Amino acid sequence: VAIRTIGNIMIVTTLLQFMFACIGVQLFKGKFYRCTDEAKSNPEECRGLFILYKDGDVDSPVVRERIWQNSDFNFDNVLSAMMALFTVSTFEGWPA
Amino acid sequence: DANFGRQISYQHAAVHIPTDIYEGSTIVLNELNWTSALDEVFKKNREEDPSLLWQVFGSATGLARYYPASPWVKIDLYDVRRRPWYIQGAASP
Ligand SMILES: *[C@@H]1O[C@H](CO)[C@@H](O[C@@H]2O[C@H](CO)[C@@H](O[C@@H]3O[C@H](CO)[C@@H](O)[C@H](O)[C@H]3NC(C)=O)[C@H](O)[C@H]2NC(C)=O)[C@H](O)[C@H]1NC(C)=O
Ligand SMILES: *[C@@H]1O[C@H](CO)[C@@H](O)[C@H](O)[C@H]1NC(C)=O
Repeated sequence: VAIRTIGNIMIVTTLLQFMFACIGVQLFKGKFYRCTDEAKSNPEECRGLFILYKDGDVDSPVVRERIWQNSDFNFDNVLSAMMALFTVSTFEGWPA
Repeated sequence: DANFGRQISYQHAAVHIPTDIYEGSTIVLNELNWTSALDEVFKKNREEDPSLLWQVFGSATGLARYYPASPWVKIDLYDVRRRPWYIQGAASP
């Protein structure tokens, strides 16, 4: 019986979340990609291997491969935008 | 063979590419073609003087092609563009 009390609000909040998801899709469509090393901007330059320095020390390098990765919570489409906005509304990981 | 601490081959010329440089890119691949014409003149240079040591071309793209072919020598941090012999021929004091 309690559950039916919010038959209206629970609809308007879903509608607003959908609208904000669409706006976020328009704003951040595909802009969350990045390369493994923070020196290559294009996906064409993010290929092969690169030298990574552990803990910022220039004397301790390691060889790693660079991958053009995408953010786990992106805005590529409407479903991903809804998932990201839900995580934001839960107030967890929203600063990142 | 002798007069060389390692195993070599006079059939062609080895190519060294730095770790931080991706082979197969358009810049590298184009440089990797027209430098293949150096193999014949590498052999021609060595025919008159069989006592000739490493002959190397250090390109501005990063790759170094040397003759005779021999394997490269822990991670690799060699860049031909930072070598003292490359730097003096790049500019003046
Ligand atoms: C850059 O790469 C190109 C392709 O990998 C090379 O171009 C090819 O060179 C071949 C041999 O030099 C050519 O083969 C012969 O070319 C002559 C013309 O000079 C003709 O008799 C025939 O086209 C051919 N003969 C055969 C196959 O019996 C290729 O035609 C030529 N082009 C291709 C394969 O598209 C370039 O030489 C190379 N650049 C450098 C500097 O080495
Ligand atoms: C190379 O140098 C030697 C002297 O060291 C000289 O006799 C010779 O003519 C030169 N040229 C060739 C092709 O050997």
